[PDB]
Amino acid sequence: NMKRYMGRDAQRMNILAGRIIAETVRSTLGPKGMDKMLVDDLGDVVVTNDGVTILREMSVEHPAAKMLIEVAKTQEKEVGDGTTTAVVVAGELLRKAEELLDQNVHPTIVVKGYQAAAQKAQELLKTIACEVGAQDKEILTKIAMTSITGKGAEKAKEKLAEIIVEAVSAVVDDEGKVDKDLIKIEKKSGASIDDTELIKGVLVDKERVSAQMPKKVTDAKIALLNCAIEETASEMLKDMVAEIKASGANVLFCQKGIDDLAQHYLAKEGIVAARRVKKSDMEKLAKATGANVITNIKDLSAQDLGDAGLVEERKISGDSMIFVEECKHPKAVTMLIRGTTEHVIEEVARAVDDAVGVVGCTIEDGRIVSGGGSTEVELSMKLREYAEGISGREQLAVRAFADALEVIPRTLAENAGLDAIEILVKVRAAHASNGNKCAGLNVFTGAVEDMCENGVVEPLRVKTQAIQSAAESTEMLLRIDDVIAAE
Amino acid sequence: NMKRYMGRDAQRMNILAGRIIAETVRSTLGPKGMDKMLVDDLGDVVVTNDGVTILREMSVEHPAAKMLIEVAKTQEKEVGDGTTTAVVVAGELLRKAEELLDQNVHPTIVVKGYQAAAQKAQELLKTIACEVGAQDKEILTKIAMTSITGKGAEKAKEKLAEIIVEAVSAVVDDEGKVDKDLIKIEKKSGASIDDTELIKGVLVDKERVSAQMPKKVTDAKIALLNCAIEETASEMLKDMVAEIKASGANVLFCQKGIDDLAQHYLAKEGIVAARRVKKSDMEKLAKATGANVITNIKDLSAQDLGDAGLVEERKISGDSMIFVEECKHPKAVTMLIRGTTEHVIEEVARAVDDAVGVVGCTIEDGRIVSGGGSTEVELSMKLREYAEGISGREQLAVRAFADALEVIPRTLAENAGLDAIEILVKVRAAHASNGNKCAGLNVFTGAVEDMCENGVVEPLRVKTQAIQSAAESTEMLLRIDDVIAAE
Amino acid sequence: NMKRYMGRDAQRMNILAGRIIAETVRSTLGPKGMDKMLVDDLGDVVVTNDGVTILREMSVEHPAAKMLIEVAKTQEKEVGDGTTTAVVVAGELLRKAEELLDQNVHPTIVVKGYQAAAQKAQELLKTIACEVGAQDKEILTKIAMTSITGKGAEKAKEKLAEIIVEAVSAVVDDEGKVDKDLIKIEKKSGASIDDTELIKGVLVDKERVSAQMPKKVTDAKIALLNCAIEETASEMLKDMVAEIKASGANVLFCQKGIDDLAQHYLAKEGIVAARRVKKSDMEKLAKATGANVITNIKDLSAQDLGDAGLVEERKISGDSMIFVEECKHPKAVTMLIRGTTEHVIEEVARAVDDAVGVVGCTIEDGRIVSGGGSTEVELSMKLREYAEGISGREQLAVRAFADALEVIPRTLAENAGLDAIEILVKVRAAHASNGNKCAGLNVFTGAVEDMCENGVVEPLRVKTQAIQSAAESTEMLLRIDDVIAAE
Ligand SMILES: Nc1ncnc2c1ncn2[C@@H]1O[C@H](COP(=O)(O)OP(=O)(O)O)[C@@H](O)[C@H]1O
Ligand SMILES: Nc1ncnc2c1ncn2[C@@H]1O[C@H](COP(=O)(O)OP(=O)(O)O)[C@@H](O)[C@H]1O
Ligand SMILES: Nc1ncnc2c1ncn2[C@@H]1O[C@H](COP(=O)(O)OP(=O)(O)O)[C@@H](O)[C@H]1O
Ligand SMILES: [Mg+2]
Ligand SMILES: [Mg+2]
Ligand SMILES: [Mg+2]
Repeated sequence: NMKRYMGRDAQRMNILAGRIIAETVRSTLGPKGMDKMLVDDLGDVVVTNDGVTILREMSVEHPAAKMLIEVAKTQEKEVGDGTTTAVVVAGELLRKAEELLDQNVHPTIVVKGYQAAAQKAQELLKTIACEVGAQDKEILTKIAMTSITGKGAEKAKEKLAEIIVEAVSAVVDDEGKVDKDLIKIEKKSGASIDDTELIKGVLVDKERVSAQMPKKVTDAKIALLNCAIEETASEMLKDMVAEIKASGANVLFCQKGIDDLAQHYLAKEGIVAARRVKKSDMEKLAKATGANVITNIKDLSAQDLGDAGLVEERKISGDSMIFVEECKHPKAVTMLIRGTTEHVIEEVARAVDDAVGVVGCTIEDGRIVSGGGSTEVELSMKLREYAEGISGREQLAVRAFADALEVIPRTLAENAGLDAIEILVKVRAAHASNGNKCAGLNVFTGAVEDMCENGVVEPLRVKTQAIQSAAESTEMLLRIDDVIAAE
Repeated sequence: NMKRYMGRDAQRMNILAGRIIAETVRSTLGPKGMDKMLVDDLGDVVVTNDGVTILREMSVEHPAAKMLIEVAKTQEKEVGDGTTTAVVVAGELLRKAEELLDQNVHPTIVVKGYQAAAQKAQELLKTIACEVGAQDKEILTKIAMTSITGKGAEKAKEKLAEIIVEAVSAVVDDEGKVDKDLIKIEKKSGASIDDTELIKGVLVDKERVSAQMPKKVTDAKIALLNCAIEETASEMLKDMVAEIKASGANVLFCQKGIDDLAQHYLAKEGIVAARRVKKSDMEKLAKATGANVITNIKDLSAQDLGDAGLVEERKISGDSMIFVEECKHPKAVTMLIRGTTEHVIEEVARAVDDAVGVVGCTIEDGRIVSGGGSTEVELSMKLREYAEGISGREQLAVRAFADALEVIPRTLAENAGLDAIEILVKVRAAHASNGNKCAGLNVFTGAVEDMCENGVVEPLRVKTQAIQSAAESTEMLLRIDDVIAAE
Repeated sequence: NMKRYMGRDAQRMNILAGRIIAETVRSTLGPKGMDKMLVDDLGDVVVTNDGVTILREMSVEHPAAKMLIEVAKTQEKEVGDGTTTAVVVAGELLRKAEELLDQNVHPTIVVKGYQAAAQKAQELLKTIACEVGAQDKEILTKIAMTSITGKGAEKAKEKLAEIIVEAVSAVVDDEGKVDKDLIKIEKKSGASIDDTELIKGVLVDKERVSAQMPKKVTDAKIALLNCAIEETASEMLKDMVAEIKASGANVLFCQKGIDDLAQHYLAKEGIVAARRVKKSDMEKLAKATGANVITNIKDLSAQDLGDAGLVEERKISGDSMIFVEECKHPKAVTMLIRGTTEHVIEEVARAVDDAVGVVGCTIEDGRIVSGGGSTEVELSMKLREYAEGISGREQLAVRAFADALEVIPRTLAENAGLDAIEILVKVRAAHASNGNKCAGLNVFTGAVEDMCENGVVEPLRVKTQAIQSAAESTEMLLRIDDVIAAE
């Protein structure tokens, strides 16, 4: 009863189990990286280059691996991009870790020295991260463009980065954070990808409750009701219906029900209304228009109304919805994504989510670094010298940790097709205490260039979060020498 | 019907079953000790170095072993640390016990002399335990730091011991005990471990009930309602809502429901409120702010309000919670634990629980001893001489009890990789009636040092509780000669 | 249809099935006797030296044996100690009985002569039982100490016997019996066995119903309510709450519910209260404090209040309970048992139950005899001479009944390790019409001593009850010649 793995078996089991989910996403890394198509047991397909979703949505069973998935799962949570790289490095730390274990270094010494180097690399980044203005709306767009590439250069549509930057800039809650949930993302087919647009307002999946109501209003004034406009059979409802026309509202969104008598009295007045709107769609409307959620229909002031420069019922991609667009001061915004087929749309969307993360991350943080595997080769040589000022075995650990980070430049080369080993040498010479700190491999060029100038940039949060969660988890894995599997 | 084990078979069965769950945690002992990863039948993993949880959360079936798990289960209950050592010694008393049984010593003679020595070692410790001031806030931190190490030297973050000491010192109930439950422990991801912090107040997993309410208040005055703020459809609620503004409260935590009419009247007043807060979260708030749990909304005095220097709704690690931080005189406190992944966080937490135990134990007790296996080698040689002043066989027992305790120094060496046998001799010479009583093996040094000075200290409760529950249970096991297993 | 045993087969079946559950507890007899660990089908373990529980809690199926368990089950019921010896003798009467049956003595002659000797030994004991004072508090403690030994000499803690004697002396219902149920036995972990103490009052597994109430009161006055203190929403409860403050009661134990309005009015007054207390805990409190169970809250007189010199809420072993200790004139008492692990506690408890029995038995009876197998060797030689004054076969029976009783001295020797046969001769010479009647084997000494002087004493009820239930049941077994087993 029933399965147990001892010592060098249990370590090899885990270190291997780790390297394997790592090697499973190695191939998506970079712009010249490939996508995984991922059916389940229901013929349900899902195609993506996004690291974490790949990991999440596959049946991974082995307990060691279950925990590298932890790393990716919290990278996405605390950044948005760089989920693959956090997992990939975590694998490469386990790889280098067994080169020392098979040299009879004690696990606790390895994990000591890994910690030591994770510590260093954290303040070593702090210092090699350029500062940026929270509204440097030009740099914000080089960041959002560097994010979309890597999901393929061909998604890197210029006028799409711009849309995103603008749309994250809108929902900034002074001060001074970005609520990644204030940007609503909607997907509807069309003949598009290029037709994706910013809607400064809200998209509601309802329709005017009475066909007799207006199907367009401009410069409308919006009344949001958390109440339920009842009726009966004796017009107890000309009250409720004329108290709303009393505030000046030509549009009304109700979360509860609107009885059939108070549907005719609204149509009769010229007021458009929708019943049973999602509670989530009610807060979306509360914020984007500048409105107020009223529970008491009597207490409906004339300043609890929002303002949108258009409220219209359209048929878009077959379905008919209520657009509340062209708002004045949006604290909620909608990204309307569009593409010919459904999974084409769904992956453009995962790309936008990664953008909106790294953009939110720059605004929030203020510091950024240079992509292309740049600040890994930097961060790795610096770590390599810090490594000499270390007496004892734990030194080997620290060099291994330093060599580990070179896995990002390395695999970025691989997928592009280039000769990983050479390119790594060129990029390692160009960091020799002089410049560049920004010297990295351009997988299109083919040769090493200046990434800060080619516009290849990434929030600092991407490499810090990634390097520490990769450290912390592999550290714990290495401490393990016995496993106890049942069933 | 069905299975029975006789005499030397039943004893060998139990003594063996015992030594086996003992040998199952031998490997976690000390800083250079390893962790067990522990899946169940649901792919559910849990990694830990904490003795008892390891034992608890594995399907141990054999009845003998079920009872060494008793020892660990009460060690954790009455101390917090030293669960592995209580079990480990318990095993080693069973090991030495059969060396006498296989020499035809009567079980009742063994158990007589084991009792005799357990008796002695109890007053032998009393005398070799240094005194300490309940607020010797320096020593308290050497104690909380000796605890976290042993779960790996790498968790031994200096500024984490300090946080814990401070936080256990706060919740001291004059006089004069520590309620290990007054320190709330919360876990939320972040890019951290280092980001774990002390919050002098409470963390509430709720959110302002009306979006229109303030989302920050400073120097707030807090009204806790054990009542239910009802409504209907005729503002019977401007009463309830203005009776609360009557006491001066700009924040309100309600355990029951807050009707939708009395949610609008609060938002209108500037008062923040949360409905249906855990009853446990209500007592946490009662104590930490200095508030009062009121059942009658009418009897809401203006001194039943607590005081916190900030009440804010934040999004931390995705989820949005209500922080009631920076309080004045906390009789409740929150340890916010943080780490990149989840099991990384979860084990830093088990480490903090052990700290909080041994810290609470020093404050409570006032006496401490020297770790590193120090007071075991002391306690063992002293016991060995007490052993000569014993006529009869029961002497053999007492020596075996004395030799038993050397298992802690021994296995601490093992895991470190050092030569157990030698190290035991060095440490045994350094106790020869002269000094040191504090002379123990430093597993980093490699050589025997003065543990009291290296800051390796442990509440007295760790070695007294452990040595006696190890004595009491193995005493009972040895009395057993027949077993009757069914099914 | 289906199984039947005839004549010499059915007798051999039963006489054998009897001797087998007898031989199953032979090993627990005496201080140098061993314990049985006893799992069931649920991994549920239970370790004990207590005869009856061993028998009870094992799946004994055979019908003959089902009935020796009868003997043990009523020994415990009518005495408390000497459950093993009643069963043991019962077995040894069956053993001797078949030596006569295999000599063609008619069953009815055997059972005639066994009855004859059981009759004799009953009045033969009457005369050789020393008298004692119901309050000879010194002898009472030699009795309660002789009881605990035999469950191992190592439980024989001196200051434990004393506690028990005192605690049985308290609950004496003049005149003049001991209600073994007036002494409440509670078990809570601690680092103890030595920490077990007498609490002159009651332990209640509840907690102050309102956190705002006092958590200590001294010299308190206690009001026990068999009523239900209701409420509603209009303070119909300041009535009920101030009628209680009218009698002068600062503590209140309610069996039914205390509504949430009448919980705030009590907290406000300074009165501590607990709702939904066990009905059994209500009678415990009725008697120990000197209180009165009131159903009508109006009829709450100022003399229906008890008196305890402390009522406090403590956390003891994790759980928090309401101690009502240090009472004045207890007619209920609590034995707080403590020990490191749970089964360690549970068997100390079974030891206390046996003590409380034999102590209650001396007080009640007033007569006692000398243990160590002493009055068995006496009782056996006397029976042996009575045996010569018997004409007919029925004489053989009577000698066999006399030889039977020597099984107690014999097995006490066995387990100690001594040579049963010799020791039996020594002890049989020392009874040769001169002294001693008190001459028995000390299993520590190794040689035969004067048991009355060594403080080895046992209520008379132990040897009378035991010798007659052993006689009555084996008498009935022997009368059986056909069995009819189904299924
Ligand atoms: N133009 C570019 N040339 C070379 N590398 C790039 C370029 N743009 C982005 N990258 C790199 O591609 C990587 C992104 O891989 P990706 O497929 O997005 O997975 P993840 O974002 O989780 O690492 C980042 O390391 C970034 O450094
Ligand atoms: N710096 C140190 N050097 C040597 N031993 C240590 C040091 N710090 C703690 N210890 C020892 O490590 C042991 C702790 O083992 P641990 O893994 O914490 O299990 P437990 O705490 O249940 O015994 C204690 O005996 C303590 O004496
Ligand atoms: N100090 C002693 N020396 C020898 N025999 C003893 C001593 N104390 C008690 N006994 C005997 O031990 C027996 C008790 O056995 P025990 O394990 O208590 O089962 P039970 O009490 O049901 O007979 C009693 O016959 C008593 O005569
Ligand atoms: Mg990307
Ligand atoms: Mg520990
Ligand atoms: Mg007994």
